[PDB]
Amino acid sequence: GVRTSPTGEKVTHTGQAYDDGDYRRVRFSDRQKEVNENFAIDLIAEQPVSEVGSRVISCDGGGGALGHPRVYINLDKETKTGTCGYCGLQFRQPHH
Amino acid sequence: GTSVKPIFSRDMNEAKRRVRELYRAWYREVPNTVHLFQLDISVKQGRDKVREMFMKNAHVTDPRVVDLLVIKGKMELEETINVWKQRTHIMRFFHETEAPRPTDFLSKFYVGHDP
Amino acid sequence: LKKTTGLVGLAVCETPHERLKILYTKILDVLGQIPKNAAYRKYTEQITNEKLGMVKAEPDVKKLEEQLQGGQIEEVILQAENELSLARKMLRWKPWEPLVEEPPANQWKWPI
Amino acid sequence: QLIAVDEKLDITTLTGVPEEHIKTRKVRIFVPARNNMQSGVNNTKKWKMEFDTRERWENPLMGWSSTADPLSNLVLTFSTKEDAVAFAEKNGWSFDVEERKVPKPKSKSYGANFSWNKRTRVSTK
Amino acid sequence: TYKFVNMREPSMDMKSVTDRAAQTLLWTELVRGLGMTLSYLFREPATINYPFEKGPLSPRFRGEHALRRYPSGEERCIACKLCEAVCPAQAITIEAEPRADGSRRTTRYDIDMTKCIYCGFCQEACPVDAIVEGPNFEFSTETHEELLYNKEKLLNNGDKWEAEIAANIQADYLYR
Amino acid sequence: TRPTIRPRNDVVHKQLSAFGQYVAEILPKYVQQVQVSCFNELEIFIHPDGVIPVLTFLRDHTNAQFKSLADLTAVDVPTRQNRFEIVYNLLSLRFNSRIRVKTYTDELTPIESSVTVYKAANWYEREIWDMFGVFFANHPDLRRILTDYGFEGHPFRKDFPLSGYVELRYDDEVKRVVAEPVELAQEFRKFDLNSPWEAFPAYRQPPE
Amino acid sequence: ASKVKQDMPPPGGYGPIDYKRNLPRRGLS
Amino acid sequence: ASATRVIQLLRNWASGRDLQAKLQLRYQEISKRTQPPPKLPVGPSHKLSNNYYCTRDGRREAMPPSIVMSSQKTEKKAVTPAPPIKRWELSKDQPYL
Amino acid sequence: EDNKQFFGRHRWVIYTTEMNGRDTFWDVDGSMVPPEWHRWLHCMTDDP
Amino acid sequence: NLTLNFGPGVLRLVMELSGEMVRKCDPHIGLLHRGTEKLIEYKTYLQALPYFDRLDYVSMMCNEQAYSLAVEKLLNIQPPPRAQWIRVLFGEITRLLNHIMAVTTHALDIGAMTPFFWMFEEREKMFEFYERVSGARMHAAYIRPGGVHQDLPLGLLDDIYEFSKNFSFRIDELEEMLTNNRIWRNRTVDIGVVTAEDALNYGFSGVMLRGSGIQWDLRKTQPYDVYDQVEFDVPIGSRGDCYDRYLCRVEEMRQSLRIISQCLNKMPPGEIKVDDAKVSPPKRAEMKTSMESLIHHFKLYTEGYQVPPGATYTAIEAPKGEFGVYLVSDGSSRPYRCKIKAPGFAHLAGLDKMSKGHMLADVVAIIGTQDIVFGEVDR
Amino acid sequence: SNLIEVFVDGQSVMVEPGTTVLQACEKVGMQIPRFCYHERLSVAGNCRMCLVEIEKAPKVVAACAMPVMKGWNILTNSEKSKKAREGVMEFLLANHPLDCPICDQGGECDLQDQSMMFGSDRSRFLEGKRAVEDKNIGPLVKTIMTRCIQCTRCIRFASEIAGVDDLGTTGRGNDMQVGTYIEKMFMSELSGNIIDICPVGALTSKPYAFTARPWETRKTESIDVMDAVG
Ligand code: SF4
Ligand code: SF4
Ligand code: SF4
Ligand code: SF4
Ligand code: FES
Ligand SMILES: [Mg+2]
Ligand SMILES: [Zn+2]
Repeated sequence: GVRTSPTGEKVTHTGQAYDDGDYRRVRFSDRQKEVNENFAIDLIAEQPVSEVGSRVISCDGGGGALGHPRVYINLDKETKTGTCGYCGLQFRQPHH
Repeated sequence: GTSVKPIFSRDMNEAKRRVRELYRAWYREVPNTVHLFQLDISVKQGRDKVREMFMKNAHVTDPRVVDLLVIKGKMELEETINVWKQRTHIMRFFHETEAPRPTDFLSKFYVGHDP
Repeated sequence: LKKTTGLVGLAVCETPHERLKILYTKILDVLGQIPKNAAYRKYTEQITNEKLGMVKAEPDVKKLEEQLQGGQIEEVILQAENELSLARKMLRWKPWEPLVEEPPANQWKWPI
Repeated sequence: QLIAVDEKLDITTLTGVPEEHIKTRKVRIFVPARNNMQSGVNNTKKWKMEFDTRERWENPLMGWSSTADPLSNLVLTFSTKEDAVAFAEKNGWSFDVEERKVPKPKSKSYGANFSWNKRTRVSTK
Repeated sequence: TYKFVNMREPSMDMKSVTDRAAQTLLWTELVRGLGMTLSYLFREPATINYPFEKGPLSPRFRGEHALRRYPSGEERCIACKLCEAVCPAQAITIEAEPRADGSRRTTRYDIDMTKCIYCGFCQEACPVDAIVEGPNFEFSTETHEELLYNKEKLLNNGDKWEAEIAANIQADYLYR
Repeated sequence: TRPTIRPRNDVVHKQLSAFGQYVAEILPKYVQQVQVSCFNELEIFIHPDGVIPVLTFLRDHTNAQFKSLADLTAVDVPTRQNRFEIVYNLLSLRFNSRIRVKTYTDELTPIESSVTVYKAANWYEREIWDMFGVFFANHPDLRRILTDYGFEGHPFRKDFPLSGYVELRYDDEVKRVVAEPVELAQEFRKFDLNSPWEAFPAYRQPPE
Repeated sequence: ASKVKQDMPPPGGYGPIDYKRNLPRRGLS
Repeated sequence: ASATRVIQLLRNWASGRDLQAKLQLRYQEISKRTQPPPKLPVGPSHKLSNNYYCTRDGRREAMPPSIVMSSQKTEKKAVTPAPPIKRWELSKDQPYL
Repeated sequence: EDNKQFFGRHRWVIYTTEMNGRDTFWDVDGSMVPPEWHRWLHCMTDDP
Repeated sequence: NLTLNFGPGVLRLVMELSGEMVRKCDPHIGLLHRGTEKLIEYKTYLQALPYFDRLDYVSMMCNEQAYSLAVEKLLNIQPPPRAQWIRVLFGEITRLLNHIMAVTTHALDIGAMTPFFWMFEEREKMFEFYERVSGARMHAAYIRPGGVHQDLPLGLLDDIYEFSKNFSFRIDELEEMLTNNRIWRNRTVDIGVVTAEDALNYGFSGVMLRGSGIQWDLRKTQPYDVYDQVEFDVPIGSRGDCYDRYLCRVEEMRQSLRIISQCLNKMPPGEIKVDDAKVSPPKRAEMKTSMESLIHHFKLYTEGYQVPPGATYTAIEAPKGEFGVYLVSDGSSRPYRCKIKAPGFAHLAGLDKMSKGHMLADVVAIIGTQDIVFGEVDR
Repeated sequence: SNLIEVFVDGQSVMVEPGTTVLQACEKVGMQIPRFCYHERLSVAGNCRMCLVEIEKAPKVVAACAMPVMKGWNILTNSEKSKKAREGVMEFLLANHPLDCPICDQGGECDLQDQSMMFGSDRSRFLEGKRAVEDKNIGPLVKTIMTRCIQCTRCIRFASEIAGVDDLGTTGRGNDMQVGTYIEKMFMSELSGNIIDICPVGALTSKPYAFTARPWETRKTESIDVMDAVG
C-alpha cells in the first residue's frame, strides 16, 4: 500500500516525503525516487492468526535454523493475541 | 635541580646562533626556490613569509625546544633544496585558497557557534 | 682442504688453528685489564679457556668443528674477532659499575 | 653535561597543532561516572581527558552527521589526576578538573529487615 | 634439510667444452625457448567470451548487499544494530523507532558502498538473516552518489535477488 | 589442560630466565629489569644511556651473538613522565632465540642511534622520528620517511587526531592540489566498548 | 541418525604428486 | 582437448613433453558444483557433564610476566639463551640441482 | 550448454534482441540475466 | 654525475649517475602510507583482522596467519588440529601465488612477459579455491584468531589435488623460458651480490638470507602450526646474486607443492575453531536455539573478546621473508599497539648498498629480486 | 579501634564490625558478582550469585548478606566459588528468553556481562522455556516480565525509596510473577528509577524504546535544571 504525497511524490514505508518548500526535491527532477512498493506493515497485517490449544507456544520464524531465535509466547491474555517479537506473527487460544 | 640532557646547545646564545644560521640559509634560498619552482609570488613576499614563520616561534625560551625547531627547519630546507617537494607543497605556506576567518566578536557571533 | 665454505663473502682459512690460538691469546690479554670481580671478565675468561683447550686438544678441523659446536671454523675465527672487539669496547665502557639511575616510579608499569 | 634550566615545560610549538585548536579548546579531566544501567565499577578506575563539544550538523545528502573539529573523538587515559594535569599543561591546553567521587560506605545488615520496633521492618521480601 | 641450487661444477673435458661451444655458437637454448613458445601457440586458449560466458562462482561468494524479508513478506531486520557495530569500515548507518504496531523496525538503514570492504561480517553478525551480501557483482555506476545505498535500495535489491539469495543460503547454511 | 588451552613450555622458560640473569650480571650499569613472559619471551629494560653498549654486547658476545635486528618500534604512553618507549627486537641464529630490549624517552631527550650497531635500524629510526617525534642522535640522515612533505605533527602519538587536521583537494582557481581544514561528511562514530565487571583477576591493581 | 560428513581425503589417500624439476635433454653432440 | 593428432604431435615435439597427459584447461574431471549436505562434527567441549568452564579457560591462566632481578629490590658457569642449533642435513632426496 | 568444452565455456547465454525498454541487439551486458539463470550461468549450481 | 628522479606498486627513486653507473640510490616511500597501524587502535581484534589482507596484498592468508598466531599467543588458546592443517595448506597455496607473482613480474620488467600469462592462469585457479573456501578472491579474511571462519566445502580437496598434480609442468615451462636462457642469465647473474654478514646485519630475511648461503628458515627452526609434521627441503644459494634467488624461489614453488601434497593426505577430522565460545562465536543454529550462545554471539560481535594485557612479537616465514607483528594489549577488546614488521622495509633499505657500481637497468632487476610490495613497506 | 582484621585471598584488611563479605572484598578492590544486592536498598539474598567460599568452611556463604568476623579468609577465586557462580548463572539463563537483539538493554545488561565473565559459554538445557504475560503499569515504563529474573529489586525500591507499595510477588515457585495483581499504574515522581535498578530488560524506558544502543551514545556529564535541587 503505497500512498502519494500532496505534492505528487511517493511516501516511503517510514513516512518520508519532502514537503512543498523543501529544495532537496530538485535531486529527483529528471530522475526517479526509489520507493519500495512492498510495505512490511501491510503485508504482516493480513497474516491469519494461528490457533493453538496450548497455553505457551513457540515461534522460530519458520525454517528452523533459517529463521530467527526461538521464542516462547504466552497466550493467557485473551483480550489480545500473542505476537512474536521477531517475526510479527500472531497466536491466540481457541476461545469458545 | 631540573637538569636535562642537551641536544645541540647548552644555553640560549648557541640556540640563537643556530637560529640565525638557519635564517641566513632560508633567506639565501628564497629567490632560487621562487625561480626554480616557477612561483607566482615575489622574492619579497617569500622572504616575508619566511620571516613570519620564524616570528611564529619567537616566544620559546627553552634551548632544547629551540634547537629541535631548528632541526625541523633544516629538514624542510633540505626538502626544498633537493626539489623533493612539488609546487603545491611550497604554497601550503600561504593558504591562498582559504576564506578569511574574521576575529571580531560580532563577526564570529554572526557566522556560527564557534567561539 | 675444502673450498667455498658456502657463505658469500667468507673466505677459506688455511691453517685455522694458529689463527684461533692467536685470537684467543689476544682475547685473554685484553680481558686481563678488566677488573677481577667483573662478571664479563670471568665469563669470557671461562669461555676462551674452554675454547682454547678444545682447539689445542684436536689437530683435526672436522672433529674440531663438531666439538666447538659452531661449525665452519671460519665462522669461529669471525666470532673470535667479534669477541675481541667487544672486549676492547667494554674495557672502554666499564659496564661493571652500579646502575646509572633507577627509572621513575611507574616507568615499566603495565597496563597504564 | 646538564643544562639545569629552570622553566616550565611547553612542547606546544613541536606538536603541529593549529593555533586555533590550542588557546580555544577546553579539556576536561575527570573520572567517568558509573553507568546506572549496570552495577559494575571497572570503568571508573582511570582518569580521562576529553575536549569540549563543537558543532555537528546534518549532511544535505544522506542526512549523516558532519563535524568540523579534529578533536571530537579524542579521549586520553591517565593513571592519576596529576599525570593528566601535567600532560594538559605541557601540551598548552586549558583544563577543568573535578575531583573523584567515591561511594561512601554504608551499614548494611540483613537482620535490620525484621525489626521489632524500628521502621526498617520490610513489608515483604 | 636443505638443497643446493647452483653448486654444479661443469665438466672440463673436450666433449663437454665442445658441447658448450656449440651451444654458444649455434644458439641451441634460444631455439629451445622458441620451440616452447611455438608449442604453446598450438593449444587452446583459456579465454572465456564475456559477457556470454561467466567465471565460476560459489554460494559463499559475496557481492552486492540486500535486505531480506520473511515468507509472509515482512522484513527480517529488527534494528539490533549488530551489523553496524561489527562493520570494520563503519559503512552502515542505522536509525530505529517503534512502528505503528509497535514493531522494532529501522527507519533508516544506509550502507556506503564506497566505504564497504565486502568482508561479510555484517551478514554473519545478523541473528535473523536480514542483511546478506548477495551474488551480484555487476553494479558499476556513473556517479558517486548512486553508490550510497539507503533502506529502499537495499529492500529492492532483496526483492530482486531473493530467489538465488535463498538458494545460496540453503546451499551454504550448514557450514555456518 | 584441555585441547582448548595453549600448552606451556618449561625448558625454554628456565633457559630464558637463566640467560636474562646472565645478561643482568654482566651489565649491571644499564640493566634495570628482566622479565620472561608466560609464553617464553624474554625482555630487558635498560637505562637509555646504555643502548649502544648493551646492543653491542648482545650483537658481539659469544654466548649471545644476536646478529639480526628483527624490528625497532616505539610505543606511546601519555600517562608516563617519559612518554615514549623504544623497543628493540633481536634474533640470534646461532642459538635460535629472540630477545627484546626496552628503553624510555620523552619529547626533548634524544636517543643514540644504533646504526653503528645494526644498519637495519637506520630506516627504522627514521620511521620513529616520523611517527612519534623521537629524535635519534648521530644519525646519517634523519628525515621523514612516511608522511607527506611538510606534514605538521607526528600521527602515531596517542593525542594526534585520527583524521588529522588538514585534507587535500584540487582547486581550479589556482589549478593545483591544495590543503584545507578537515571537514567530514560523516564524523567517525566513537563506540564505548569497555565493559564493567573486569575479566582477569590476575591483573588486578591495588586500590591505592 | 546422520553420520558425520565433511571434506576428507579419500580412503588410501591421494595419488603421488610429481614436484621434481623435469628438464629433458633433446640429444645432439 | 579436441585437437587433431597431427597438432598434438607437433605441440608435443615442440615442447618435448606429452601435453595431453596433463592439460592446463579444466574438464569434466573436476568436482560437481552441487554437493550433498555436510554434517560438520562438534568440538571436544560439547559434553553434557564434567564440562565446567573454569577447567577449560585459557585466558584466565595467563599471568603477568615473571620478574627476575628487580633492581629496585660459587662456580656460576656461563649460559646461553638456548642450546646451539644443530647443523642441517643435506637432503638425501635431491641434494644438488 | 556444451559439456565437451573446458570449464568456463561449457555454459553460455545468447542475449535477447529487445529487453524491457531498449533495443539490445548490440547493447548487451551481464546485468540482463535474471537471478535464477544468474545462479545457473555462474556455475553456482548444476541445476537450471 | 647527474641527479634524476624516477617518479610516478608505486615508487619514487632519486639516483645520481656517473655515466652508466649508479653512485647513490635513494628510495622515497610513503606514497601508500594509509596509517593502518593507527587505524587498528580504533578497532577490535576481529575488526583489525582484515587490515592484514591489505598489508601484503599478494600473500593475504600468511598475514592473516601471523596476526592470528599473535592473538592466540596473547589469548593463551590454541586452534584445533584441522584448523592448523587447513592453515598450513592455504599458507603453501599462498606461497605458490606469491612466488608466481614475484617471478612473473620480475621477468615482465626484464621483458619476457609470456610466463606472466602462462602462470596467471594458475593464479586464477588458485583464486577460485580462495573464492570457494571463503567467498572472496583476494581479501578473504578466512583465517581467524581462533582457527578458520568456515569449513571446506565437500568438493574442495579433490579440486586442490587435481590442480596441484599438473603444476609441476607449469613450473617446468617457466624454467624452459627462463632458467637456461643466456639473456636471462646475463640480466641476473652476478647482479646485486650481497654477502652473508652484510645481509644479516642489514635485517634481511627469507631468500635474501638463503640466497647468500645462510641456512635459516622459520618454518624449520621455529615451526608454528604443523610445519614440524611435514617434510620439505630448503633451497640454499651459493653466490648471493639475482640468479640464485630466482632459483631459490622456483625450488620453493616445488617444495610448496610437496607440502601441499602432504597436507592433502594428512587432513584430520574435527572442528575448525577453538571450542571456547568466549573467543570464537558459536554456530548459527546454536545461537538461534540457546541462550548462552546468543549472549556470546551478541557480545563477541558488538564488543569482542578481551585479551589479557601483555606484549608479544610473533613472526612467521611469509613468502617474502620474516613477517612479524608486535602486538601490545592493555586488557581490553581494542589493541593498544600494533607494530607491523615487513621484510620489504629492510630489503628496500638495503637497496642502496645492493646497487653499488651497477647499470641503470640493473636497478630494475634488483628491485624485482627483492620483491617489494609497497603495501607492506608503507603500511 | 574496634576494627576486626579479615583476609581476602590472603590479604589483610581492617573492617568495622557488621561489615559484610561483599564490602570487605570491595575494600580490598574486588567486586563480587551480584544481581539482587543494591547498596541503596535492603539486603534480599535471592539470586545467590554472590556465593563465595570462606577458607576451612565447607559451605559457601552469600557475600551480600553474610557479616564477616575476625580471622576469616575470603577465597573469591577458589574453584568452589567459581563453580557456584557458573551453576547460578546456568539456572538464571535456563528460563531467560532469547530476546537480546530485540531487547533495549543489549550492550548494557548485567546478565550478559556476568554471563560472559563468571558463567559458562554453552547450555545443557533441553526443555521448553516459560513465558509470562506482560503487565501494564503506565506509559513511562515498558514491561516485559518474560525477561524478569525475580531479583525483587523494583519491589524494594518502590516500598522503601519511593514509599509506594503496589509492586509485589504473586504466585509460588517457578511461576511466581512480579507485578500489581491488578490493572494498576505505578505512578510516582521517582517511578523511572525502576528502569535503572532492574539489571535486565524486564523494565525499560518506553519513550526510549528501540531508539539507540549503549555503545553508540556519547555521555556528557551535566546538571538538571528542572528544579532547584540541581
Ligand atoms: S561487508 Fe563488511 S564492510 Fe561491508 S557493510 Fe558488511 S561489515 Fe561493513
Ligand atoms: S540487519 Fe541484522 S544485524 Fe543489522 S540491525 Fe537488522 S537485524 Fe540487526
Ligand atoms: S535482559 Fe539482557 S540477557 Fe535478557 S534478553 Fe535483554 S539483553 Fe538479553
Ligand atoms: S522486574 Fe527487574 S528489578 Fe523487578 S524483580 Fe524483575 S528483574 Fe528484578
Ligand atoms: S547479590 Fe547476594 S544473593 Fe543476590
Ligand atoms: Mg533495565
Ligand atoms: Zn516469529
